[PDB]
Amino acid sequence: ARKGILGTKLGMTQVFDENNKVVPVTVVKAGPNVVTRIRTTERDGYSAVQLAYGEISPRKVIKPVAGQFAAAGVNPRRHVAELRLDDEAAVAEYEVGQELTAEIFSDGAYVDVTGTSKGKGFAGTMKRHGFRGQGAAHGAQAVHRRPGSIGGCATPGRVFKGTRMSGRMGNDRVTTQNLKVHKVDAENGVLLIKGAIPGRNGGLVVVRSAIKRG
Amino acid sequence: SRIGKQPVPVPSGVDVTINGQNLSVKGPKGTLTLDVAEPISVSRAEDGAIVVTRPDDERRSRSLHGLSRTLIANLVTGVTEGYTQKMEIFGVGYRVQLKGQNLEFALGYSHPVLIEAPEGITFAVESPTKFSVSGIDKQKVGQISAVIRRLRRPDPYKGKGVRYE
Amino acid sequence: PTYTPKAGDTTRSWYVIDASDVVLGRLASAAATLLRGKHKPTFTPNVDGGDFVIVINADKIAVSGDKLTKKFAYRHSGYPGGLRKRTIGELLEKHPTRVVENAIIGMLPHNKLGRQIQKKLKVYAGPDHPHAAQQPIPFEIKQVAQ
Amino acid sequence: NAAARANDITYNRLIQGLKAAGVEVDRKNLAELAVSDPAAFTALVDVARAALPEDVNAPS
RNA sequence: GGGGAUAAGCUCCGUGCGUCGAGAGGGAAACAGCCCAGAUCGCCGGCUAAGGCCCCUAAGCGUGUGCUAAGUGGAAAAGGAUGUGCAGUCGCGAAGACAACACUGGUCAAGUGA
RNA sequence: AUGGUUUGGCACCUCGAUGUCGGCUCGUCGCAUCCUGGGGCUGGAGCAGGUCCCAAGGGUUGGGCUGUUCGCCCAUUAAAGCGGCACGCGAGCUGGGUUUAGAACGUCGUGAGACAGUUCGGUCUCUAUCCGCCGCGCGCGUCAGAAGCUUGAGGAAACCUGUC
RNA sequence: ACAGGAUAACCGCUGAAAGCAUCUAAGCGGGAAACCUCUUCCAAGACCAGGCUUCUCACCCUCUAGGAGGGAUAAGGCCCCC
Repeated sequence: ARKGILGTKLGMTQVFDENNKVVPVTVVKAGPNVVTRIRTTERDGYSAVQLAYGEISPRKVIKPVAGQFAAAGVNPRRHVAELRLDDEAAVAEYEVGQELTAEIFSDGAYVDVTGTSKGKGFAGTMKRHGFRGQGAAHGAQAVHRRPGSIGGCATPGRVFKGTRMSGRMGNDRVTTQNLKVHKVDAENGVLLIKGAIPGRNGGLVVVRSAIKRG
Repeated sequence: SRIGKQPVPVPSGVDVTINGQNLSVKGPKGTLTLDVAEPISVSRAEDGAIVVTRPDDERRSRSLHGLSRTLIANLVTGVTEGYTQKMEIFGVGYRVQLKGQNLEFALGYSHPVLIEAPEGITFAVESPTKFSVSGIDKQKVGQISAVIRRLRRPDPYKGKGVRYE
Repeated sequence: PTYTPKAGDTTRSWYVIDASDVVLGRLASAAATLLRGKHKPTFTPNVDGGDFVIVINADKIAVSGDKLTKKFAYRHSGYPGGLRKRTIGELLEKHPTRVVENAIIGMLPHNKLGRQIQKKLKVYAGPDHPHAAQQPIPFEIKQVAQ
Repeated sequence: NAAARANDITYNRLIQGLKAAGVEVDRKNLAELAVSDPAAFTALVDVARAALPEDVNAPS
């Protein structure tokens, strides 16, 4: 069904295809993932597979997480995540301890990458919501960037929950869809994905098969 | 009301099973199952028929009593020898044929048109211009006949398309 | 003076009501009366002296007229244009319990004591309940003829 | 009303029967009897039932 | 009753007419002017008025005979409409009625029309 | 017959203060739908329309003249919708118009002066207490104290279209 | 976006009341950028405060032994530091 893997965003570079066109590609370290736990309807109510990624020294894990990993039967890993499947026949091909690597994907496949967007801090409406600021001249007094009108004239006399104003921005989980995998470097376990994936370099990303184009 | 007071004859060669209001009938052409309305009871007449008895005389019962009778009549005449619907085309360049259990039409569109045959019906095509569909239920046969009629919009000018006999 | 319940006076009993072919208003009114404790001679509006009520066969409730496809259960999120409306039919086919829950809840006081009384009502769409350990007493909706 | 309905009788019919029977106990002591002495309330319900007419809906 | 467009929650007059003003209590969800009723104080007594008795909410998922399918009840007009109950007429009709197969003939089989 | 979107009428509302038009910024709602979507009849041959139903998810341009709303015009576009919310929005902005004090023209008055006639110029104050809204924490709760991974009742976002 | 469900105008099949007829009062179907799912995100303070697991899984003193209070701890967390 829908395959998936945990990886790390390494950076972005440039490649040329067989038509000599340029292809801006993001490098993803789709390293080895180990299945740690299997979610089943009969036990958890839903079907999903749990993957572990990253390497950490054994003295950095707390006792509960170390105990969970030992009960699973594998060495602890830095990151743990779940892949929600659709049914038991989908989860029948995963068993605890099985190692997932990058070559599950093929050249030309369409993938969905999920990551945490970059942080932008306390951002104003001009940046957060694309508001058009007021005039920078012609007598405008200290309103060059303020949003302007909020509500109107009494009536509800309130502000209509969901009003777009300034606040914290970024640092939210974001999924980019229908990204084409240009090349699967099996020996480095590296995926060359055409396009831009969310997050900073060295961040955790989840590469899943596309839900629309797959 | 008037039609329902006459019990419908039941052939001896076809089994009629009555379970309260749920009725199942096994004929030579197959089997069909019908449910009767709750204000009306039904009973297999011992002289080779069934009894359409209406105990109330209010608008609802007087309305559905004849309807139930004619539904029973249609069900028995469909389990005995079924139904057959005949179709044909008017015009030129239109060709109709049977591809196994599925119907393929070339009405003149740039793409081929396929018709899916549901259960209980079959397609008889003795000529490209004219063809037939047969089944044991009148409602299903009529619905499929209308669907097959619908592949062309009505033509009040040349009358090109399909029309009933 | 008039009798007033003390700390240890209140006692509760468990009633299970079958909702198969029952008018929703009638069942809801009976359940609200049972929950309120109006049927006990020691009733006091101050105290929650009601009884735990279990409702099974919630999906089998009876709705007269055409209210199945013309009565709406409204709810507003608060956002602009956040009004959502569902007829009793889809509400029953999706969340069978919620219809009876709303019907019963609408019939008891909207006070804080009503919120506390809501804690004593359990409804189930199936024909069986997990509260067999309490040995509920079957309850039949009867009318005292006058 | 709760105590009377526990004895299969409505409050209004019970009051009418009590008035017909001549018992002059007010509602305060009636409620006190219902809460504290159910047997006395049952006896009063019985005498009220006895005092009631045969057909309550008759034009009498 | 006048003025205004007999429109105004408009204005001006008449009334051994009322209420509020200067008036609490109950009802009309809230609600000076509508309905019941004029508070000397206390009571953990009773009977009632207007209004009500499925739950919120005190007291009737009251009894008997019918109507309503529209949630009418729980907003409104000209006008339109094979909804239905009751009653009253008339047309035609077992010499076979209507339908079905303008007016006429045959099968059929009680009601059929305004 | 609806509506209070137009001018009205009354004056119940505030003269121990309720900013008066346009524009900018930001909205939300109705459908009596401008395009896209689904159909009917065509006095519809096809194209394209005419007209009438269903449909409010999205979209609905940039300029010249005028303070303008309105309007006319220039290019386009799938289309350049109609309205409600103090004819939304000045403790958000502007002061071009109107609506003080200066001055002039025409007209009226003997005169001081005046003109829902015209023209030039002419201070837009405030450190957010409460509700409201956008974000972020502290405390407690979820019947021992913790830690990983999550199900989701419920809610929000998005929904356009052209040519070949 | 694709796909599915129920639908609006509409197109229908099967036929009564009303011996015929009638997309209709019983029924069964098709039918839209609208509706419910479907895509993305938030979400158990969802007081019905959820679920699957894993870890510690114990040591005193006091008033009076009914409960309470105090102390020291385990898993773990925070503060100080980079």
